Amino acid sequence: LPHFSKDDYSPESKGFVENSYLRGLTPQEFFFHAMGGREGLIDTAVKTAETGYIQR
Amino acid sequence: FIKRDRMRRNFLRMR
Amino acid sequence: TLKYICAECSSKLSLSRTDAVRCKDCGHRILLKARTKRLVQFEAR
Amino acid sequence: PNLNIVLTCPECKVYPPKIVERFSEGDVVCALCGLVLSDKLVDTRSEWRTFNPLLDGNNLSTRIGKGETTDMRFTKELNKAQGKNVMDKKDNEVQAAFAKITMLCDAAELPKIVKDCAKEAYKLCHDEKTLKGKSMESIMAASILIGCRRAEVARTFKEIQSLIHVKTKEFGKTLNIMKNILRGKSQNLTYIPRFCSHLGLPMQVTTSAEYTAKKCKEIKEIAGKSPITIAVVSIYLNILLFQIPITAAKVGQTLQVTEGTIKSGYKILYEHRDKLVDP
Amino acid sequence: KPMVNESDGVTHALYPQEARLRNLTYSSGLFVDVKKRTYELKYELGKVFIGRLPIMLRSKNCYLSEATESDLYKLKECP
Amino acid sequence: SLHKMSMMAHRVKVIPYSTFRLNLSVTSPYNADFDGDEMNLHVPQSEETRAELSQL
Amino acid sequence: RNIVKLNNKERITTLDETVGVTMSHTGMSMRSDNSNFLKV
Amino acid sequence: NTTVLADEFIAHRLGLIPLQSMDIEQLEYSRDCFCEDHCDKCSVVLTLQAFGESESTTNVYSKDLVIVSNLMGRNIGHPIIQDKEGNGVLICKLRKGQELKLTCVA
Amino acid sequence: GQQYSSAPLRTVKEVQFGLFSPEEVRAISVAKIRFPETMDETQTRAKIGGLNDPRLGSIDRNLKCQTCQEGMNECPGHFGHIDLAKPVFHVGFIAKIKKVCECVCMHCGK
Amino acid sequence: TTFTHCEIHPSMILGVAASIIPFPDHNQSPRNTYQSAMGKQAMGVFLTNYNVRMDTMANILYYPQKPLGTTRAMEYLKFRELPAGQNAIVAIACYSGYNQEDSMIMNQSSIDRGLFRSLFFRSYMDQEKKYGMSITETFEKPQRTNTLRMKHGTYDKLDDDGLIAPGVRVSGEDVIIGKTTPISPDEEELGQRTAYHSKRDASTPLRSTENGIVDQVLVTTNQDGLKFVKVRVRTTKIPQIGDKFASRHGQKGTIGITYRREDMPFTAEGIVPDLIINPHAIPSRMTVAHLIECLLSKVAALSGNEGDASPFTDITVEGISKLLREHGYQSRGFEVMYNGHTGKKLMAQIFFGPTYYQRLRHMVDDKIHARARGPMQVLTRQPVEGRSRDGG
Amino acid sequence: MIVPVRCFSCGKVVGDKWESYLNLLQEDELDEGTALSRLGLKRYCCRRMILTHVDLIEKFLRYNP
Amino acid sequence: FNMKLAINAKTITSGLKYALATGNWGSSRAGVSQVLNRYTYSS
Amino acid sequence: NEVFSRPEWMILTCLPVPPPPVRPSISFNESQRGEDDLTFKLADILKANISLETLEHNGAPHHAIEEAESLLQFHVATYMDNDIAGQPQALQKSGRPVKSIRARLKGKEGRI
Ligand SMILES: [Mg+2]
Ligand SMILES: [Zn+2]
Ligand SMILES: [Zn+2]
Ligand SMILES: [Zn+2]
Ligand SMILES: [Zn+2]
Ligand SMILES: [Zn+2]
Repeated sequence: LPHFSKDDYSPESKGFVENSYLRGLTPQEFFFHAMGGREGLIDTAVKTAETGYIQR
Repeated sequence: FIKRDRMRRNFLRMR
Repeated sequence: TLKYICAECSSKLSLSRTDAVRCKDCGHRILLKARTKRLVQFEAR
Repeated sequence: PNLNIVLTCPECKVYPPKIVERFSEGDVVCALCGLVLSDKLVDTRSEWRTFNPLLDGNNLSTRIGKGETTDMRFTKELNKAQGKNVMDKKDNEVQAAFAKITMLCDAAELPKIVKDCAKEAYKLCHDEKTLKGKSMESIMAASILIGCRRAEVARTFKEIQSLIHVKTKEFGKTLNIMKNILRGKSQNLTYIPRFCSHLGLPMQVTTSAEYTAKKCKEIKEIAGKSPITIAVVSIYLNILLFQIPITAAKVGQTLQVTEGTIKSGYKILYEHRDKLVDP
Repeated sequence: KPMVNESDGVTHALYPQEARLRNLTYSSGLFVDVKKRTYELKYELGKVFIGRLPIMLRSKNCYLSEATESDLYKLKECP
Repeated sequence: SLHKMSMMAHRVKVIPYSTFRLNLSVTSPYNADFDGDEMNLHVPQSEETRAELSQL
Repeated sequence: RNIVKLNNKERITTLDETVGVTMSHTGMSMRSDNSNFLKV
Repeated sequence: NTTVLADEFIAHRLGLIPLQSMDIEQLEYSRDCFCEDHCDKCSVVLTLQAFGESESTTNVYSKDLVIVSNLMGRNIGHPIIQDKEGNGVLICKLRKGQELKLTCVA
Repeated sequence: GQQYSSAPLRTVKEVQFGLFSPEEVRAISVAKIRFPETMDETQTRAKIGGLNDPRLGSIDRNLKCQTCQEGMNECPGHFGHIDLAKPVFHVGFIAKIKKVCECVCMHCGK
Repeated sequence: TTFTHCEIHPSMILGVAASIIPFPDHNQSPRNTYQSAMGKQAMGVFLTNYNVRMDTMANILYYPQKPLGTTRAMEYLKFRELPAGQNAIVAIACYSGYNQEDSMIMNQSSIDRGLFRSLFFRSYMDQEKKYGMSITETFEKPQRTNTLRMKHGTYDKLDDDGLIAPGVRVSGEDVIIGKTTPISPDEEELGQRTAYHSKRDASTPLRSTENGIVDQVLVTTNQDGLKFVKVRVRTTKIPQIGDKFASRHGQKGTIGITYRREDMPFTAEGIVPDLIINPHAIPSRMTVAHLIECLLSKVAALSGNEGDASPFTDITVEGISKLLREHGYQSRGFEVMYNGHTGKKLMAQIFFGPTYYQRLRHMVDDKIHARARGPMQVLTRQPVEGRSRDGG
Repeated sequence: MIVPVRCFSCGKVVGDKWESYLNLLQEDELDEGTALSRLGLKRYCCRRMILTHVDLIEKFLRYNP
Repeated sequence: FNMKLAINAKTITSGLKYALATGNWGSSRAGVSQVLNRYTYSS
Repeated sequence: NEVFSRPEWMILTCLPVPPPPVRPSISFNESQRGEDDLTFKLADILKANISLETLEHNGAPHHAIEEAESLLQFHVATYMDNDIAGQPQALQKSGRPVKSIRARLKGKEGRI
């Protein structure tokens, strides 16, 4: 993200969400969590679309 | 922890 | 004839058949049909 | 040879079929003994969902155009084959005539109803013996004027004449014999709002020229001398009654009317000014 | 500005409400200054309507862009 | 309906309102949840197919 | 040099007339000829 | 009804309005009385007529209801007024040029 | 709900798939269909000898379908034909015929 | 150190639909997506000029209410002025088993007082046309003596012009607009066409399953001068068991059963829940924001100030627990409930508090349909497709 | 809209408290909780009605009939 | 020559009205124009 | 097999005409009558056949005979299978491709 430095290999900047759902999440973590959610939805959709063809 | 919606009286009493 | 009402000026026209669709006194072609003059029963439930 | 299916109730047999049709159940039933007359009812709305006899008739045709995966050589060979078979029917004149008439009507900004009435009139005339020519321009202009007279529309002869140069006289003869054709196959008030639209006048002057036009039609004297001059002198009086200034030169050059004619009618009109007041 | 030419031939101003009620197309007329010349070879010797253009609402060409609150209530358009 | 359990016979109990009422021990072979899910109900028109449908 | 960065073009002019005049000049207006062009 | 509100909506609001119900013991039910429709033994007839007068909006209160039916010595049909200003329940608002006439059967 | 028939009722067993011979097509058909028009010139009934004449099947319930009689809910249909003056090829066989042209002589036919 | 720019506010990274979500940070992303999808179909008030428009299929709620846990972005989205839902007192418990699998129990007395009741406006537009000027469709009242192909519906509600005046209560299979088409004697001659002689019916009736009160009827000439007529009928749709409801956290579900006040659990103070949901919704879906919105909505309902429900702020759960503790209730949202049938105290305290809910377009009255011997298609002679065409 | 009659839970009459409520807000300039404490509402079931009401009839009356 | 038969207006009127009327923008492009969803304000 | 298939039978000479029970036409409002696509294809086969017979009866331009022969071959080919690769696609006057029998037997939710 354009909010960190370059060549940063720290775990926080690379996607680690150290906060919990009880105290909320930071923007740079909510964005990655949104990426994981959309990826989950797309993966489930593809798995179903292929599951139907396999079933037939 | 609540939305401050009385800013009209504060701005009218401050300006 | 049947009672009609003008769109904008809301005047009572009551024009008959073969009179096209146009208000008198103004050129608004939107003519209302007006509500029925009989009672309508309703239930509060 | 017969082929007419008539539904009757063999149990009732007391009257011709006075039956009821149940569409939700798909049956037809006698409304007396309650006995069904037919099951499995067909629909007309459902077959229509996927989809002109009045003009094209029963003729069928299909286009040939290029395909998704095809060569341009085959598209030309198929179109040239239809170009050699186009002489088998003399219906090329109807599509071209309707195309040019479509261009003229689309150029005159007339509604589609006048277009369909004019196309229907040209289809009624088409290629008869009493026409005997007119070089395709006069039957088109006269057909447009006929479709205008049928749809309660008003278009002056100088307007279509301004569109098509039909030399007036031959236009009048072709329009007369065409009217005889229409009679063998068995109103100036509308002009006022049009010229009031050409001058941009309020509604009170329009309806005032309407009452003035009707009253002047009832008073007689001069009778008309063509209704156009009665219209322009009526609007001229109704506009000289108010204060909106146009004078006689501007209205004479806009509506294409002679100044001496609107003053000649304004004289006797001013003489009959008495009984023309609406309020 | 937006306008409507009826069937009889009268053309008047159009409002989006009457446009929705009469199933019309909210468009405006377009004219072009068409110039013609005749050369005879460099020897040298009109506001024509070209078509209508649909106008988006709340735009500099629509009537509603300059309207106020009470004016929108007069034209029966929600603010 | 990807299971042979997804289509099963049932005993009709006439109840008012407009929703199909059923026990929750049958929603697992149907893979259903009570959130706007519609189902289909077919009726046999013969005694032979009704008995064969009840014994199988 | 800062002032040269202020070049603009003229916007489209909206005819404000009563429409019926222009719309009368559009279609049939009983006025032909008035200009010699392709008249042979 | 020229109001901007719906008709059955106003009927619902009128249905939610409370009324006095003291001597309701000796008022028979609608099904128990042998007359057709209603009579002075089963129900109480009320009515409402509102019309906007000046430019300021007029407010229709529950006190605007009047009793046009005989009570035979009962004390029901009176709109319960529990406001400190002496105004009934705000049923609806009306402007100049809108009428509202209805008859309710309590 | 259809009308009773006296023919013996049996099930459908063996199904044979084959090509339609032109002689059998002419023996099954009942009409020639020469007019490309749909309905009659009077804009009603049928063209009689055209694309949809009473010699074929019919719909609209009211019509009787001349050559079966009965009704549309009973009419299986009837077949016409088109006798061409120039033989044409079938799409689904264009390849196969070609293969035959590569399997047999083009003169002595051996 | 080399920060060249700074973000105005992080909450602006969300779109319009996600801006309505209260505390989306404390909620998982797919629930924010599901709520962002359900926010495009909830009932509400889109504009104020709906009284002078003829829109097709409209739904205007009776008592639209603004939420308690509001987001600042709503101030820019005109949500407080045009809300699309109502705040309902909600308890989270496993009552009589009618709450399982996203099922909800709604108070009947609250429904009778006008809770989540909405209006539906259906517009039927008809138009007469002329083919070749010779055949002209005319709006008129068809007579049962000379009109062929007449529908079995009643024609007593039509006037002399062939229309229904507004205010007349209409039901299904009722003709709203009467239109007849001229026919030729030698064109069909089917059945009794040689006896009726006159015209053929072609009216546009109301839907088979619909009913209501005609709201407004207007007649106008269109572009080419054809006299068309638009009709608008209104119908109040009382919330039924089969109706679906959603919230602002991806929680969606229909009503399980409706009970009355004496049949609903109640607290020691006397507040009856208007809606109870199944606990098993929460852990699986991992929507913690649904509880935080209920708690902060309770604190907002007690203190009288709408709580700020922005995504990225400094508001924590402990502060809301303290603010609720200052009002006398339990800081964790629990409250001692009593049974409705026996009046006995429940062993486990119930999470009880108001929550903003929305009503979706999906309703049972537009879904239930049964077919037993109906119309067949013309091609395959099989049952048709569609509920309006009585399909199987 | 236009002041919901009764309440959606307890059932107490609140329609006669709107005019006073606004009157207490525009005249005494008190807070919302103080005004709701002066009207007599002691349960939040009622409080959500007046507190979360969106009066849209005012925006409906500005249209000419 | 005539100015009413040379410059036509139904090409521009039919082109703009047809392109803004149908989903196609002339199949190249489809689904460009959609009916406005008036379910609520946020929709 | 002699009793079922012949290479001479593979070449089309006479064409069967299916009844309207296969291609049901519609007469809506008595003035808006719609005919199926196969009906239009049969009309094309008739126009191309009669045209070819007329061109082969009087005279022989040798080129118009091949153009009419390829035209009839195109109408029969598109009648059997309109979606043929390497060949132009026949389009109806409404703006949609011609619905053939193969299209009724090929795509999903069809006859099978
Ligand atoms: Mg589901
Ligand atoms: Zn008027
Ligand atoms: Zn009978
Ligand atoms: Zn009684
Ligand atoms: Zn047959
Ligand atoms: Zn309460």
